Amino acid sequence: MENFQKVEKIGEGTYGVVYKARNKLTGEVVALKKIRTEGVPSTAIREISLLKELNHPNIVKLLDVIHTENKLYLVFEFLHQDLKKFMDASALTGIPLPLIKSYLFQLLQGLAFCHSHRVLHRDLKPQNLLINTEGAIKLADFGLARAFVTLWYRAPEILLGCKYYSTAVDIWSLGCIFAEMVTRRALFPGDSEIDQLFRIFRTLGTPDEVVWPGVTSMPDYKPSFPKWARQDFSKVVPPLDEDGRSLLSQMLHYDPNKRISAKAALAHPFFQDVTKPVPHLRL
Ligand SMILES: O=C(Nc1c[nH]nc1-c1nc2ccccc2[nH]1)c1ccccc1
Repeated sequence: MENFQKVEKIGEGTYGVVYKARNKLTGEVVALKKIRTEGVPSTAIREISLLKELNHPNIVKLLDVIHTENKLYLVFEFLHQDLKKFMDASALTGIPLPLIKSYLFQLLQGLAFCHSHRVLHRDLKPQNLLINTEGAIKLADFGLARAFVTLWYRAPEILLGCKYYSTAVDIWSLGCIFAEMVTRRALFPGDSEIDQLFRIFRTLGTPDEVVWPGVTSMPDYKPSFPKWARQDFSKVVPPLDEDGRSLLSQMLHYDPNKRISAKAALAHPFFQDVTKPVPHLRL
């Protein structure tokens, strides 16, 4: 678009590339996202116009939606750094737990907000979680999935062929990120759909009708699925204290219906002593 001067590519999103750009008129720096050709379906337009409404302190604000020359651009407020870069930058000493807890609390609030509006993210990952110098973290790419690649944070029901998943898939994704921040290593680093699923099974044990009633008749479930035993969280996420492990385990429940909500999670004892530390980031 003419009213923007790309400064650089800051990422390769799902539905198009993201650029840091400066508005030629206002002068403000922003994050410009180019979408994707039939001319941009109507349904897409409206889904996008709704996302322009749900504003929350923990959600990257969608400033303007530009549909020019049958092209689609989303203009989002610009954030200082993504969670991924900050995580890598903290691989030596690790993110202070008080900061980890603050980031989780905020993210859960964002999801809580989105879920109450029946809007799901569906593709949460360290790359689309954004942070700023003020101690804040926000969700980006929200609602775009519906409107319109790592498998590490994908919920088991999505891997098993379930077509009408719920908001609980986001809760699962967040739990995987929560653990990653704590251990400084990906929880389930799969490299193909079956490897992802089996990595989950190996750590949490293969699901059955007991822990997940109905799992055995899901579209892609195979009874030939190996039978792995469930590992203890003390081995999976040290040095996470008990309240943390207790919370993580509920975020990682197989049955999407037993999986903790963002709402309930915010009331978990893990957040009783939550503060809002400021990060030491290099821009
Ligand atoms: O939308 C994405 N990112 C952003 C929106 N506003 N500001 C940003 C942003 N991303 C950055 C990455 C590195 C350093 C600074 C950044 N500011 C987005 C969506 C999907 C994948 C990647 C980025």
